[PDB]
Amino acid sequence: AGMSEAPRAETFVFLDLEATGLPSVEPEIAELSLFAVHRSSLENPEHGALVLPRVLDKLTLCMCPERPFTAKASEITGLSSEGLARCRKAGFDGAVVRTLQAFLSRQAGPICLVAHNGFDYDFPLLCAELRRLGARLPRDTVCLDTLPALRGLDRAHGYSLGSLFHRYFRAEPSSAEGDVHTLLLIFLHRAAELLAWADEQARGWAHIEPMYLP
Amino acid sequence: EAPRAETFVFLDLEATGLPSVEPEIAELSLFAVHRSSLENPEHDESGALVLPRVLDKLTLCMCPERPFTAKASEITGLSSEGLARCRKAGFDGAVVRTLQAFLSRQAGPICLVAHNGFDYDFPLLCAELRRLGARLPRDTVCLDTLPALRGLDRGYSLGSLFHRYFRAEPHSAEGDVHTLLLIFLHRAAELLAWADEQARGWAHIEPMYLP
Repeated sequence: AGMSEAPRAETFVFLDLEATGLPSVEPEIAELSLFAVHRSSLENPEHGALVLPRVLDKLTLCMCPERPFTAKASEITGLSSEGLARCRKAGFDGAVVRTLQAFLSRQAGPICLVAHNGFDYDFPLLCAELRRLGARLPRDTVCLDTLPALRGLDRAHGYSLGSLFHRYFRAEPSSAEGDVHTLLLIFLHRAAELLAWADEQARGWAHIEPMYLP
Repeated sequence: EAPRAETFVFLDLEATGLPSVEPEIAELSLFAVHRSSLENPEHDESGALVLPRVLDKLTLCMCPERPFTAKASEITGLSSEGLARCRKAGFDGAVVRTLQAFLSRQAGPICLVAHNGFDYDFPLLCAELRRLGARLPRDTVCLDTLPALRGLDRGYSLGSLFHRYFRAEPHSAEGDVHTLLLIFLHRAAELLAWADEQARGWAHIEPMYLP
């Protein structure tokens, strides 16, 4: 009875970013991974173990950031400016924006972006990078941050990808892509709850504010 | 004296049947690897081969217009019901724009690499792009690892090649590309040489069939 203003999403795009540091540094995306999943699949998880949906769109891109990585970031991401320049990856540009948009256009909309801790990091950062270029996402795309959502669902009935995974699956996880890979499994495990939360609480992408301006 | 390939784009297609039924792509996967990563395999702390850290990937699912061959649906895990249920449209402009932008992200010339590309992946890919007047960068060349390996050697499925080369495996477009890449990494210098000498230009690839 209590419908939200937020349009109901038909595709869930799980995503993760590997960046150059924390907000105070005006970090940049060095790597991004998108897993596009149709609502169907989240409503009928596959297996006797839980497995990724068979029908899945994936997009992983590497870029060379304009500014340096902090030592800790290269360390935890295995990524560095030399490595990215050696492979001739340009920085977040028009090419990247077109690939993102073409890819998103392959999804039945509206789209709900799903990132862990998205509200405080991935979303504003993605938002900053796109803003520099004036790029827009499909209208009525919405956002779900599984971190506040899962804490909410649990206070109703810690929260790093690692603990979450160990607690839900008795152990070991497996990179922007691996991180999206393990976020999806976590989601699949509380699928029914996360879907309802997204329907009732997803934030409009228009409400997301760029981490910083160019 | 033409510049050799700078990026090697490894790909695989999951389709609906053998060429005679005029198969359609249902899942396509692309791994873009810069030449320097092939020239320099990276290793595990254990010393085991690993994929290059810097890798671009694209996996797209599509619903074919015509039916799946039973065998095809079985080995691939894909079905018309499934693709339709997820609203995955057929090979269209959105697929083309996605591929072109993705490839525009790679330092060229590009060398497409597929196992059995010559008899299957290339011509099939070519047919579905042709249908839309789509084309790929004109300096794109192609490498088919089936004749290349059989060539270098003189069982050849991806599976038995993997067994023979590492011992063990992991169907899935992405899965197959992943194992093709480790396999290529295992004989990189031989295959890089083979590619520089015998890769064929994309423009001389023919559509498997017209609609």
